[PDB]
Amino acid sequence: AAEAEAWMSEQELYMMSEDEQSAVSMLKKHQILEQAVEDYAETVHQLSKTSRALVADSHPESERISMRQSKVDKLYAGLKDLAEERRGKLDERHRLFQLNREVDDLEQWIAEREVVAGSHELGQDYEHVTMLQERFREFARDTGNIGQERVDTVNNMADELINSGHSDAATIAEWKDGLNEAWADLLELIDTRTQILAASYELHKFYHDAKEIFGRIQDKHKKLPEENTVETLQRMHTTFEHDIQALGTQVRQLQEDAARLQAAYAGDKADDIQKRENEVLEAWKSLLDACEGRRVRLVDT
Amino acid sequence: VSSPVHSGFLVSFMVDARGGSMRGSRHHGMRIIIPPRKCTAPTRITCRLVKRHKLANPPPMVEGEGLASRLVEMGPAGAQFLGPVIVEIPHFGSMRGKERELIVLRSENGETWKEHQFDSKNEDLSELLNGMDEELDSPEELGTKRICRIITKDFPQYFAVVSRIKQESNQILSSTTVPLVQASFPEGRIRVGLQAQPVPEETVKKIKATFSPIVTVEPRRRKFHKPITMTIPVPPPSPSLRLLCSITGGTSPAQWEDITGTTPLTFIKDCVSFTTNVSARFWLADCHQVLETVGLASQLYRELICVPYMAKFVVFAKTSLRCFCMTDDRVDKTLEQQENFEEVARSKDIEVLEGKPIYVDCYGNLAPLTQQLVFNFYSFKENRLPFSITSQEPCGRLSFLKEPTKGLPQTAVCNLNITLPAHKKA
Repeated sequence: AAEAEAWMSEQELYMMSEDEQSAVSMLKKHQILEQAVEDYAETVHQLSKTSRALVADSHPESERISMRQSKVDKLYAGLKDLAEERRGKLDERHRLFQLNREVDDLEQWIAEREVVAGSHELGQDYEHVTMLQERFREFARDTGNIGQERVDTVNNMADELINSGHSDAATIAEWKDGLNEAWADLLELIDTRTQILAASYELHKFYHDAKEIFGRIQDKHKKLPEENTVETLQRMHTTFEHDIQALGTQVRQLQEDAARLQAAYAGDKADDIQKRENEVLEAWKSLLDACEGRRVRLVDT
Repeated sequence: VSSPVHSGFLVSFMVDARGGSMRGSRHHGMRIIIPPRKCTAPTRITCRLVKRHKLANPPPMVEGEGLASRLVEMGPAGAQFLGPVIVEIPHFGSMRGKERELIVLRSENGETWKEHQFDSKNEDLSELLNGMDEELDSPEELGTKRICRIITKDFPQYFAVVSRIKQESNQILSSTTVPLVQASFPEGRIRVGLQAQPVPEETVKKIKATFSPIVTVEPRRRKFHKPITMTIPVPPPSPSLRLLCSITGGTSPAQWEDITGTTPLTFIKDCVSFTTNVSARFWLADCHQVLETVGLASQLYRELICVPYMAKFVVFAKTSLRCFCMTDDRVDKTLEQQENFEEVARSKDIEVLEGKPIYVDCYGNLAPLTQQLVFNFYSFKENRLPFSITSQEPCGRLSFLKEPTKGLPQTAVCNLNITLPAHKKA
């Protein structure tokens, strides 16, 4: 019994001391000591019963004995209490570290997707930028869905620790701000990449549309030389007039696109847009002269 | 028929030629103005303040210098604009009324740092009739508002806002902060500057000896062709007069030695004129005990290099008390709003020193159980103070002072009156 106090004091020394792997083992050891403390409890209960020795009513040290057994009871009960106090503190470290891994995993994920949306690949041709835009829009849809699942999960997990009353939950909250900041940075990056694609697609469409209209305008001009009068007059009014009305609407619609685009650009890029638009208009007007003489128009329009 | 844009951005935004006045919704006061017809393509501009990681080789600040704001990452690494554009970034560096200045550093790639110079400033033409316009009221309005304006024709990778003791420079020099400081170098070719540092009596007393303004020439450890005459004011008396000198280069911490023997100390009306062939920090220390001076000077020099920061004090509460000293930190702190605190006390911006502890005192209200309690102010960090806390009014007033004393009264730095909520017993 006298040694048992020293034996308990040795445990008292081990229990008082200051990555996920360290904490998980830390608690693994500490669980064994608590089970060992229960073994001391078996020793203390009988030792207390033996120390009592009331029936014998011996008095050599009875006053001293009643104090040693009581000190032993205080020694063990306090020791058991201390074992529980550390167990919670160690569990906090494991839970804290376990959650940190996830926050870093999510933070790594955003760095990955950020790289994807960081990519300022404008596109080789109109056929390309269409794939880019119609793919990236799916990538944004997916990221935006699953990303929010995980950030909500980690916030739920982190909210549980802080709401639980963590002794370290000042850096848990710091981590929460850090993650949610970086998350809302990705979504915002995603959007400005989506916009940047739409703008490229709008210009690419104008450039591609310019080639087609210019080709069509001049191509239909070549057909004019081949081109009795009753048959030609009906042929022009019925089909040819409608054909140009359609072609002119395309030129005007292209012209609208030129202007819309013209707001958003400036300098050399703006100059090239004006060059192609002027290119289309010159060919268009050139066709209008040659075509004017042999053209039938209705009185109404 | 179309008009420039105007919106709030966290870190990034798209801008075309039409225009863009963009306020940083994250960091209040952070504004970027792109005039119309200024950028040619549609472009993604990013204005970020670095906190996730430490950049390699951050800007080379000499001793006593310190970053006003954090470091800003620009969006397009080498973006070019035909016209000039405005990037306005809030800082928290106290200038002590023309005593200090702000140097603007830029890194083009991320390796090397140099200073950003702008050719000229014409507000009307650069704005180019921008609808938002509203360039802040005056340079004085900028100074009161703690907003650093950078005018630029192109973005570098990184911009840096640095706070330093003001330097008078040219391409016969003298200080614009302390009059009686002069360096006489024969005229006729490169640029060199001279900075004069003020010294306060109260701060000197806290840590037997008297001291002059620290005279410094920015390009230190440089040997001129011929010796240069130096004129320095004479500190009041307490041979007792001594001249201190430091030749440590660049970022390296200063080293002080006594050069009284190597220096003919001519006198010209409350001044000391002398010669020196080498560019270095110079200081006059007047005290009779000669051996003590350098060590005592070191005790002062360590104090002097500390940089000032316009910080706000904030006091949260819950039925218990949290005291924050913050500079750009998120107001309505997330941990508190989570733990059901409330913002019972705000403060006006008051100058405090980084790395220097500020002591907390409560007058007329409950005290902590505790051994007085204290925290230091680290710039751009969240400085958190927890608190374990008659029956008429719960009002109380608490003060924040640099000095610990009850022997004599020391003037306070901040004084926040506070009132509790009494939701439930604690």
